Amino acid sequence: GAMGSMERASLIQKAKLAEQAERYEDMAAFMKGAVEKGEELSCEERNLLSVAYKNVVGGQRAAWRVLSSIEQKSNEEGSEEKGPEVREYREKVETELQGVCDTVLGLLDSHLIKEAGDAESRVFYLKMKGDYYRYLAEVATGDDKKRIIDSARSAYQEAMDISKKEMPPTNPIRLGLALNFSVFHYEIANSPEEAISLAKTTFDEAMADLHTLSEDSYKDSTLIMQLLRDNLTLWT
Amino acid sequence: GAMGSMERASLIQKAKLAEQAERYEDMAAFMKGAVEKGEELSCEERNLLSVAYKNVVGGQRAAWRVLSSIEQKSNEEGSEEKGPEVREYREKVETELQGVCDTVLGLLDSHLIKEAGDAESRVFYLKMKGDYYRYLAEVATGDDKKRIIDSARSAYQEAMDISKKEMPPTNPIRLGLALNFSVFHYEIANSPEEAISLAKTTFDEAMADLHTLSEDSYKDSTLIMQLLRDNLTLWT
Amino acid sequence: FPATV
Amino acid sequence: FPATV
Ligand SMILES: N=C(N)c1cc(-c2cccc(NC(=O)C3(Oc4ccccc4)CCCCC3)c2)cs1
Ligand SMILES: N=C(N)c1cc(-c2cccc(NC(=O)C3(Oc4ccccc4)CCCCC3)c2)cs1
Repeated sequence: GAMGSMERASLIQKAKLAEQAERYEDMAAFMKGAVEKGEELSCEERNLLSVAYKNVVGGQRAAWRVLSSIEQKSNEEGSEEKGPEVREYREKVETELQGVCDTVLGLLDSHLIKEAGDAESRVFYLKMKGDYYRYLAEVATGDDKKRIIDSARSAYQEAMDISKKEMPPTNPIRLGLALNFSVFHYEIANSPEEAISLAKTTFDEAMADLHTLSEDSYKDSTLIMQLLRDNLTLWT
Repeated sequence: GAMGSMERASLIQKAKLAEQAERYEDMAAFMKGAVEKGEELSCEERNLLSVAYKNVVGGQRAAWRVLSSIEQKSNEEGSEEKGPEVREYREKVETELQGVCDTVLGLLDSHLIKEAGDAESRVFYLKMKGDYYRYLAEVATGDDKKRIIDSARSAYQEAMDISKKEMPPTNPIRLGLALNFSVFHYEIANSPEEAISLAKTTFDEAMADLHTLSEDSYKDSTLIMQLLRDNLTLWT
Repeated sequence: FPATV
Repeated sequence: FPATV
């Protein structure tokens, strides 16, 4: 690791600077370096890690979708043969995306999840594990696709079980986990009814717990509740 | 060059795909590979090259400005010492920016400019040479800053001389060259009066030649004329 | 595409 | 910042 000689605190400081500069690849590299120092991550640090890689992989996913769409059109009846280039370049972006996902999954497995004992850390990391297997599933087409899907499902399910036992229904990590697991059901697992049920139950149970919250906590929880509602509106 | 084994036509095809996917680093790498095949570039190919590196360096410049601003605040009276990290990371981004500029300038020097005989190619490349020395000037602070500025000035001036002899005043390359040389005067050379004079004369001479143009040529020329006017409004 | 966070 | 193209 090229960050091995940099202080942990300096890596975290530079991750925050990279964020302000919208340099998310740098941000991710700094936070990978910080994780590899071997200490547990604080709440702020976990979110720096997640923001960085979410932005990096999000851009890869958007590019992959553009190229996949072009590739699918090149294969319709009537298209002129353009050669191997569209497939090659889609494969290039795909392989880079898989590499980023494997990197994040590797950090979670060595050794963030096994040292995470508090609900807020363990659920956070298991959600990430589900998310990055979900991104692998989005591009998967081979002998391993079912197993990738089941790896996402299993991580999301463990996170869900912990979150229902240990966090209130308005907890933003619990809400975001449910939002994403619901999308997993709809888009990956071919289970739209499960997706809709999960989003609705999550929304309704959160609604009933809003009365316990401060104004600032209310703002955070209702933001994600609105995303649940947005998806329900898309799907119904 | 890692693109040495890829066909020229495939590199150009993939540059266009990268553009559609907003993958401008890839686009620039593909077009560098195409230039290094040694053949002259067509009009479309020149613009693919320019779009790619403009987007890459534009993002670097935006990040550099964010970090420079943070660095300057850290050095005001009253600031708490944050350590070397802001300077280090600004330097990191700066060095990467300089590297990209040096790469583009190297392509122009080996051997795009020397083989460019037509006005539309030679002016295009000399404008690029001025632009990338201008970006180097934006971050320059040492013994070489005056020489970097003069290198930008000299490239812009040769481009201007050719464009006035060989292109009509509405030619979009001529207009864009004048726009950028005017910004060079205002922002780099501490010559706001020269910047304003150049923008106004360019605008007025273009206005008087619009009557010769087709509807599509009119749209292109008036777009850049509006940028000249925008700058004049900013500066007066 | 649907919303995720 | 001013416009360039
Ligand atoms: N970027 C940065 N420098 C920083 C971000 C934070 C920070 C601190 C607490 C919670 C959060 N965020 C969350 O716990 C989640 O995101 C939310 C999104 C909307 C509302 C509430 C939370 C919950 C859902 C999954 C993704 C994380 C971040 C500190 S510093
Ligand atoms: N991106 C792409 N796949 C492609 C871009 C092109 C293409 C073809 C002709 C002219 C241009 N552009 C220009 O000559 C300039 O830009 C213009 C900007 C506004 C109006 C007119 C021109 C003139 C000013 C300096 C920068 C180049 C591009 C083909 S393909």
